[PDB]
Amino acid sequence: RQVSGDEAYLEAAPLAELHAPAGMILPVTSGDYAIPVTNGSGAVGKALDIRPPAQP
Amino acid sequence: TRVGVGVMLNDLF
Amino acid sequence: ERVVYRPDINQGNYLTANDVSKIRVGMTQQQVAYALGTPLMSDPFGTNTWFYVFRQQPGHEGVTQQTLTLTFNSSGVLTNIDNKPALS
Amino acid sequence: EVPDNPPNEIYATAQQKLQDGNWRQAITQLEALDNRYPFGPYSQQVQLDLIYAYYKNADLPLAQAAIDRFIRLNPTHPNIDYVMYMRGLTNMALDDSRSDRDPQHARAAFSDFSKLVRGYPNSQYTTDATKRLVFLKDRLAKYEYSVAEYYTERGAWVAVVNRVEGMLRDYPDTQATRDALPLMENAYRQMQMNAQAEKVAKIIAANS
Amino acid sequence: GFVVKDIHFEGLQRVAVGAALLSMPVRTGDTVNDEDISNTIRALFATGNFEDVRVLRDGDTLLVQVKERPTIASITFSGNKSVKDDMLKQNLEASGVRVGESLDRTTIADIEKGLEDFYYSVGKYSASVKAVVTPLPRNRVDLKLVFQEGVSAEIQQINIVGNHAFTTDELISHFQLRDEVPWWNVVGDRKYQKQKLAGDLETLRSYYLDRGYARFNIDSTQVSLTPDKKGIYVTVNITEGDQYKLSGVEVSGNLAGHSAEIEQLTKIEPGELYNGTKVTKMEDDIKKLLGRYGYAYPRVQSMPEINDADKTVKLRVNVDAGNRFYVRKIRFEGNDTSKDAVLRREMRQMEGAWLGSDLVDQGKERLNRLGFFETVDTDTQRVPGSPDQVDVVYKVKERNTGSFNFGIGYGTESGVSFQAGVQQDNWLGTGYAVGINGTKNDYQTYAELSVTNPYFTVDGVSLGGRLFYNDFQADDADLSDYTNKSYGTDVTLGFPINEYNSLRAGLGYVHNSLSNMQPQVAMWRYLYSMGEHPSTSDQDNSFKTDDFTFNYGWTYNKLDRGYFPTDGSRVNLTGKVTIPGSDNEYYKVTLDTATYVPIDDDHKWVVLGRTRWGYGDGLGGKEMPFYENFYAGGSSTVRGFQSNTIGPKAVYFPHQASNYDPDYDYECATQDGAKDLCKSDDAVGGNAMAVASLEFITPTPFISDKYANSVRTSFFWDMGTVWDTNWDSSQYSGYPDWSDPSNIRMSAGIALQWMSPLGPLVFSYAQPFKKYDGDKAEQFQFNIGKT
Amino acid sequence: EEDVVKMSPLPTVENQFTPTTAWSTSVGSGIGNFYSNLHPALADNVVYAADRAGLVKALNADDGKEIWSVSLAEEPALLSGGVTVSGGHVYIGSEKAQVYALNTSDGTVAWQTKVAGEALSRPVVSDGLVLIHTSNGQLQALNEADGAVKWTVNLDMPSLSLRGESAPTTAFGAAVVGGDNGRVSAVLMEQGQMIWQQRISQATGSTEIDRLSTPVVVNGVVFALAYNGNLTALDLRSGQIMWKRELGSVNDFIVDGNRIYLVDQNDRVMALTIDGGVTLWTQSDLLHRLLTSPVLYNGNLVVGDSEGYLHWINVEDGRFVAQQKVDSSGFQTEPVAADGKLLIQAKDGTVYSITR
Repeated sequence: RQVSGDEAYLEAAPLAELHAPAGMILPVTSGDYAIPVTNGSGAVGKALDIRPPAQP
Repeated sequence: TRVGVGVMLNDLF
Repeated sequence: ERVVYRPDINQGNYLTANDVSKIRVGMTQQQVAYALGTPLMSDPFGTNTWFYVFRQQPGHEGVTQQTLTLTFNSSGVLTNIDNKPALS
Repeated sequence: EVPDNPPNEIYATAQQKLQDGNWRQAITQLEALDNRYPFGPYSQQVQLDLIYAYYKNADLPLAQAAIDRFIRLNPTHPNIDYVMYMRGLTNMALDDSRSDRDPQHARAAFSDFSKLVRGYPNSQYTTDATKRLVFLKDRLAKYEYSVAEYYTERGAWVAVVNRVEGMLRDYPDTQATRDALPLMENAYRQMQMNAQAEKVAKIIAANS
Repeated sequence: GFVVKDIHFEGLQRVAVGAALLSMPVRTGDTVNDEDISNTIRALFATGNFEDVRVLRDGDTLLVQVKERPTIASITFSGNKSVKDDMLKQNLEASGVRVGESLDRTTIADIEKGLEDFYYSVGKYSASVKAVVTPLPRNRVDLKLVFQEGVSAEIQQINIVGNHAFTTDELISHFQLRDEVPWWNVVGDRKYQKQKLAGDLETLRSYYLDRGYARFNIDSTQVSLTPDKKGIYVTVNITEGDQYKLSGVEVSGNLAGHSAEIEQLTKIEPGELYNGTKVTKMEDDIKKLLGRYGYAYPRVQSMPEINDADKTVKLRVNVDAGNRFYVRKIRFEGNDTSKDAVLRREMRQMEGAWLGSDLVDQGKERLNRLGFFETVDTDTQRVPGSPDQVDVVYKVKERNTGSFNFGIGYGTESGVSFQAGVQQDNWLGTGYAVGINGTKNDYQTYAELSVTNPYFTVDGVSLGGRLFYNDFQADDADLSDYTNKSYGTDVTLGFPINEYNSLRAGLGYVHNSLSNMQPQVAMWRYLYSMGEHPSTSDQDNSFKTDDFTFNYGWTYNKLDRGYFPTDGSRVNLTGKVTIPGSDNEYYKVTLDTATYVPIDDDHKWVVLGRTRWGYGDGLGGKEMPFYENFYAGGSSTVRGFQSNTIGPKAVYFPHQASNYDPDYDYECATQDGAKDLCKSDDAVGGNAMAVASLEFITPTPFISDKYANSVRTSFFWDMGTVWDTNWDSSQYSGYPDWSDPSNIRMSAGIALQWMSPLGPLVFSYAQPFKKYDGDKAEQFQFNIGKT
Repeated sequence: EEDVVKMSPLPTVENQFTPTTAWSTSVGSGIGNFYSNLHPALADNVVYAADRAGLVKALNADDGKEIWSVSLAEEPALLSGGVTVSGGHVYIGSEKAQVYALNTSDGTVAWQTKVAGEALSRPVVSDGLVLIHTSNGQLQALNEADGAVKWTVNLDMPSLSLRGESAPTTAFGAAVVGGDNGRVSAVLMEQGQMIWQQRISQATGSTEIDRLSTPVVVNGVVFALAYNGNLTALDLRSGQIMWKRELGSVNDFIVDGNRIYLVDQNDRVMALTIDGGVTLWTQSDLLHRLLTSPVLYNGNLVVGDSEGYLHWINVEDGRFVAQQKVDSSGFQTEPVAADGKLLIQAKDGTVYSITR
């Protein structure tokens, strides 16, 4: 059984760059699975109208 | 195979 | 400990005697690769070091591990080798 | 099993079942209306509604196959930004929110939401899609942690460090990875690699 | 050349102007010759939208023209008698023939002919499947698929030509395919239809090779239809080698300097006949050793050097250790419900280790033997930019694991058995086994609810809980009339020790509610051992017991074959004892032992030795609950005797039950003259039993050689003994000595068993030639797969 | 459950004489549902027939009463290669790849040879040889005296085929045989040496389409037929296709005067011009009534269906003439019109002679 108007994904743990020690470096981040910041005023979950647009 | 019925592929939960 | 059924746990790279005696100091990466095959682990923390862990433990005890550690430099040329046939 | 009504009658009908939320009724009206006029001057709108329904009616295989097709015949289309959001949802709807099953869907879902925000930074569904990507990255990171976990119990101390290293490479900023660092430390210690062990320990000490 | 200005379009319908543009290599403003135009035409076909494209020059413009393939509006069937509409339409979608997509017109006959093979697989060759494609006003089309399935064709002979040492029948004997299967003497003996013959010739090869026919060849296998295409003939023509004795083994190839260990793996005692299966062992033993030392795909081949002079074979074995590889990742695609650990935990190839051709495959057999997946496919991909790194992928399609099951059997000892219950093998894809099973005998109503973890421990130690209910009625089990309404709980560890050995150890609770105890000396001797002093003269009584056990068990199975074992022994040992805090105080030990010892090479003459042992006693001066007694007699124990008839018998008191003595026979009732005690032939069994049989398996000598090996005749000498070890022989001087086991009940007889449609069958006819006082005979007994 | 084509029902025929059974002799259990060739053959007013088990009797052609009594079992014999008699030998092929010759006299074994495969074909006796076309493609020729293998001509065979391997016709010390791949071939009788090999069959698509699995030579033309493929006239010399027609059967045709009489794969009968093969008439009232090979008897055409009915078709128009139930056992094995007598053997081995 499947997600109808769910909102559980909002509680998902945030992302924070791991601070590296001195005399050591963290492995090289593959460009894959990387999210660009977007000045986003759009709603989320149930608050977002996911109905198809129209015109005229 | 036998007298009766083995009705496989019915339920998950 | 009991007398349970464990199914032989092989881990890492395979090393023969006839292959450890074949790398000499001052070879390239690609020369070591062809000599011993791609290593399974490598230090991804700012250091060209290669790990040839030839770990075997079969059924009940007798856990053999040979730890063959190879150090490279900025170039990509073997500088120092480190070989240990056991663990204590 | 619709009779040959006039078309505007069949649209009034289907578009009435949507505010009511009867999807299975709205489909049979649209699903039929599509086969009637597969091309038209306002018969792409028909196809967008027919997708909204399949989703809400949890007809997921029909929603995917309907989106994929739409994009192939109208990738120019203005509302192509919306069709991507829906595809991403569709695949997310084939997922888990406690998630260590085939990520094929979550991974595929992560792609669709990336293609949206890259191509349309100022779209109505961008910021929501972003939050969803964050869920999906943890989800995808959480998959590797579990495989690591099984192999820490099994004692494949190579498979663990390699698996964790790949998490650091692929999903570093994720919270799955913090929890991944001490099984990589442990993994080293077990292969008597105390040098490489201590390395990780001071990456733990250095972060949350 | 030619220069473009605009690009106009004719015949765009479903395909937007945009979708056309994005597939065209030649862009607005480009300079284009009549060669670039061909490559643009060439590309618009490659999109699959269009039936016919042409790109033309109209002055300064480039004009693209298209007739889009028609859109499928309906897929109707009409004819599909053997295949459901939903199963076919699901297969069409799979092959890209779905409603709302376009019709690949040049594939219509392809679609047609592409379904026949489906009907040829099952053997319905007389089949058909045309297609009507009805055009519809706006470039749509109704696809109608008119099926005309045939009579399924049956295999009317399997012939062998060139067989001189072995009757064509004896050979056909071991085939999956049959030219005749019986009924009304019906033997569940496989079907009568035809497909994938490949593999039944492999069993033919082996049968000859395994008997020293080294130069044995299959010349030709032709396959015939009848003109009506309802009968099927199969002929294999063969060349029987002369019999050759093995000389020795020359090993030659990339041995990887391991001749030390192979030169004796190819050491064979000189004189024994060539043996094709001992070869394929040897060959695999090598591949096992080269795998042992890193190598992923060690190849081995054996071409026998034939010498017709002395008639011998020098086996020439080429080796090639090949390369080594490294498993980067083991991935699992398919597990949409089952957890990743659930498939990965069944792996025998370790990830982050050196690749095993075997261990990858072993990992697959171990994966479908779970039954959780419909299909399991491997796939060893070389990792991009690496010579010796690979990814091993397991593609699973998940099966619906939950299933209701219902079975009725019919024996003598049991009567009518009604096995029934629901089972769930993979709870929410966790490996967890939950199940609510129940069984209804003539004497027992049992029903348990299970939960089991098959990997309590990563190494395959199972921890399962049972919660059960059992209402037992002894006068239906041919025993002194009792009633036991038991129910309790049992948590059990199952330790896999060895390929062949396993242990069980568990803690259990049991409630034993006893009632309707018609008095009897031995039964009452137990009762005032518990400090119970009820009435010698009525049937109205009660005894509640609250016990806790420690249960243990060992099972050693090395039977050559599950079904008709021909070699090696089985041994089970299940005991228990009462943990202090219980109402009772006893221990129980039962040991079963079956041994197969074949005398002929073909294994058609097996010698079977069975032995069943039992013993228990009370610890605190108490006695063993009589419901924990051992019995002997019936099919499962000593044949020719009635069920449970062996052992002590009832010595009854005078009494009366609320039966209201009408016109039925009673034992030691007041109504018919209650003296004091009455001896009877009513069995109670004992606390010390020992049975032991010796059964000589043979061929079945009046049935067709083609399927004679399907039914198993045997001759048996059965013997057994039960006794009561606390029977006061003194105080009951007049009554027989039921502490003495010296009285051995022996019997001889003949057995049959095969598989009927009614289920697995087993007939026994035994004359108990040495029976003792009050033993109820039962010469003919049977079961029809009680299960 | 259901066959794809309704066996056309028994034609309702106004009989233009009374077909009577002269006599009948039952011989063993016969062939049954085992699709065999085994027919009877007639030599010197003495009929010879057999059953699959290996019973072979010789009957008087008039009374149908037995003469000699011997069988060929120890375990059955699996006889299949239709009875064929020449000089003073009775030839029969066994599906245990045995070929027997029996003296016409007492009925004892003259010789018995181990051949290459199941001897399914009607033995053909030409020059000093006996042609056995087997089930593994081997076209062998045995010595009429002692029965030795004089040569083998490995024809190659498709994955899947039908059954009854084609009995060869002979002209000018050359045997013309049918292939199971759809190629009619011509070898020499001294050496089995190939001369020509011509494909006669039209292929369809990537399914299971088979060409064959018996030809006739008149005035240096070879006529032959492929199961699915065509009826073709061939140049006896070269084997080059002169004319082809899109008709196929497994039931040997007959060429009389200037017309070709044949029974197509769907049991429909027709007569065609020897010239180019153009259609004279067609009789499709017996469609799918699993008919036997046709025979000419007193200017009439005789055939048999699965339900033991003999039919009489008129050569000049292709309308029915008579009908007669003779054996509810059923018909398969080919008739025999020879010495002004008509024989046939129903599945249970019952050998009828047909008169009036």
